[PDB]
Amino acid sequence: VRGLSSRISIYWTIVKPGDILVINSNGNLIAPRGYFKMRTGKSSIMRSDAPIGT
Amino acid sequence: GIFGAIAGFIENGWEGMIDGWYGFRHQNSEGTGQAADLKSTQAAIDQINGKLNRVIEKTNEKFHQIEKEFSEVEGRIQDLEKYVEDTKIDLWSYNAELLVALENQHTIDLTDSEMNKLFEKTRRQLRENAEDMGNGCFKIYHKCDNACIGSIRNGTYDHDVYRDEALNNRFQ
Ligand SMILES: *[C@@H]1O[C@H](CO)[C@@H](O)[C@H](O)[C@H]1NC(C)=O
Repeated sequence: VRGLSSRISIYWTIVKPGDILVINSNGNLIAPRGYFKMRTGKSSIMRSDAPIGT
Repeated sequence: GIFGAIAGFIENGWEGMIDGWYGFRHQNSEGTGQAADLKSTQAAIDQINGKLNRVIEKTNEKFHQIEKEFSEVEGRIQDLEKYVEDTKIDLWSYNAELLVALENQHTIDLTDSEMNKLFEKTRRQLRENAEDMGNGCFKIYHKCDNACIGSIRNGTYDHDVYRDEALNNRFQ
């Protein structure tokens, strides 16, 4: 795929306030550069090819 | 209809009545004419609007949900997600079908009712001065000019004024 036989597998981890993240590895780690903010609300996602209008 | 007036003892409706849902047509010494009855028209309409307001009412608001279309075969968990949605759609489809059918039966019955209420209110007004001819029409046994007809439609017709005259005509 695009030249490679290799793969990366993506995983996730949610760390709650007061909690603590630890990362341990002796190879093959694809490291995070930081975190994404989590929010709650009315947000979602949809599959569509309909054009967007004003 | 459950009262037997519309599509019953009244043969048919009047396409010429364009300013009300129910009304009077009369024949007398001065000719023939028509007039809408506002208060029964408004009764039918108000009920029907009540029923529209209940139905056209605010749709619920949903946001993030489950997915409902799938590009890969996955088995157990997708079986569930599909079965869940298919079960909800059938239930809602059933509701919508029943609703429309109940409301429509009731709409046809309530409008029948109003026609029948108006007739009965009229029969009561005339007392012994008129006979029901069976087709929604009253034979009135006294001279009854346009104002007299007008008083029957206003609800201020005083039957005692015409009583000796009508009783005399009715019984001979
Ligand atoms: C309707 O009632 C009014 C008020 O009492 C009266 O003046 C009138 O004569 C009635 N209408 C007709 C057409 O007679």
